[PDB]
Amino acid sequence: PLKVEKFATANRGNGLRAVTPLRPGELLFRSDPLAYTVCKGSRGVVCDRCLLGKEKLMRCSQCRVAKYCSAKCQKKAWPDHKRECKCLKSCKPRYPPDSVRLLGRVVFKLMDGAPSESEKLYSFYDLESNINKLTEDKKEGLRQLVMTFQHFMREEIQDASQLPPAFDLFEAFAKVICNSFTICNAEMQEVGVGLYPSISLLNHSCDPNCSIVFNGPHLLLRAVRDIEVGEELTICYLDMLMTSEERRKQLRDQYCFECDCFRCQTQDKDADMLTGDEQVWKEVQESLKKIEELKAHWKWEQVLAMCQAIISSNSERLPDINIYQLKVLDCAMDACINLGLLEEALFYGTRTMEPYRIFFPGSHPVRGVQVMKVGKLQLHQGMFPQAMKNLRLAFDIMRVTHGREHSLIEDLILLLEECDANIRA
Ligand SMILES: C[S@@+](CC[C@H](N)C(=O)[O-])C[C@H]1O[C@@H](n2cnc3c(N)ncnc32)[C@H](O)[C@@H]1O
Ligand SMILES: O=C1Cc2cc(C(=O)NC3CCNCC3)ccc2N1
Ligand SMILES: O=C1Cc2cc(C(=O)NC3CCNCC3)ccc2N1
Ligand SMILES: [Zn+2]
Ligand SMILES: [Zn+2]
Ligand SMILES: [Zn+2]
Repeated sequence: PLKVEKFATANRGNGLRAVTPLRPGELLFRSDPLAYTVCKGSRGVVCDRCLLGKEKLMRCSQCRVAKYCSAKCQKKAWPDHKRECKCLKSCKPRYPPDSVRLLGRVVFKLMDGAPSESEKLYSFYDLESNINKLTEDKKEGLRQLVMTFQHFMREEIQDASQLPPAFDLFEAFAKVICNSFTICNAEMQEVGVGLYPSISLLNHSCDPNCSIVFNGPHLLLRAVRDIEVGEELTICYLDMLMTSEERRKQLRDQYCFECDCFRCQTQDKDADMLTGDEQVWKEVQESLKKIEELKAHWKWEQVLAMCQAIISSNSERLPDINIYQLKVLDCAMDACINLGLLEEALFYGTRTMEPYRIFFPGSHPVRGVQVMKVGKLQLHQGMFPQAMKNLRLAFDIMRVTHGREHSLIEDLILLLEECDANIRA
């Protein structure tokens, strides 16, 4: 017997609930993806299988688009790449939308693949599509995806025979919109997209009681506070650095619902998020469109230059609690880490600590990882009392959000032991 179950909610479809009390940090479920792919910005920078960045990737010789860190990865990937390769070679110097490559892999994984453990609680067939809530604009976008898919797969899929029993491509793309997980690497960089149908049972809250974390493509679902018997299990679908208006847009546009959580009812934190001079934060918000695109493509030198122009502007500056300023600091910190500018990374990272304490309350994996980054930076600069405080705090968080089953916890424990050797009596 599991400690959770599927149930029919009153007004939000199916959900997952606790069938026994759960404690912070408890592992509730784990899953490989039904299907996944590298995301657009990371294609060619990270390995298509393990989603790690390496100096050197080796191209699939047959398509020259899918890239691997190693023979191990090419071989472990081949069953699930074998049918899409031809399709990728034809389209370049051009490339299908991530959703299309993802659905291609679902369609092959269904037909060709043994049944998937990712579907133990809920299957692809069961996923919500929200078809009766889609607007005309969204339906038009789905129709285009269907046409794109039919072109991409004409190579490997011409008729009903190669698509699953009673398969409707329009409905399948509708499912992909509201059930696609962004896969993040250990450093919380977005690197892939996948389907995890059992995890798609979880409804959303802006103040959730569970969290997911990724270790490569593998997903761990954990409780992040005490949960009572019968309580519905929730995760936050969204970035924490968002006002309630911003959250409302994304939840409507992507998920077709109106959030009734208490944070949305109270507009919790909205005004604190937008402190400082409007002329400046409006312009920073605009600049972040470019900065975030550059970051998604791992263009660190360009990210850093744009961020430095803001952080160290000759013109007016923002408080670090302003969410747009905060996002700029965090992009700059990650750019510096990746460029080996570790002193500079620490200045920006340390500035994010208190805002992150405020905006990622309780135990949130993104805060755990940020605090760990800052402690690591301090450790390697010989700032041992500071590092030890931060590494301990990171562990406080990550023992709950990541747990022993996540490899990053082993890395963190090594840092703690290293630092302790310098501060111990
Ligand atoms: C990933 S699925 C979650 C499981 C879903 N309820 C089902 O029956 O398959 C996402 C969809 O669940 C619904 N949903 C999730 N969180 C919600 C919430 N807090 N309030 C209302 N509907 C919600 C929406 O239909 C949304 O598009
Ligand atoms: O069924 C689904 C699909 C889905 C996707 C996400 C999701 O990918 N959220 C992202 C993660 C990276 N930062 C921005 C927000 C979170 C929860 C969820 N449940
Ligand atoms: O095996 C099982 C299945 C199961 C279901 C539930 C259950 O449905 N609990 C309710 C939900 C609403 N509030 C009060 C509690 C509670 C306990 C339990 N043990
Ligand atoms: Zn690899
Ligand atoms: Zn190939
Ligand atoms: Zn909400």
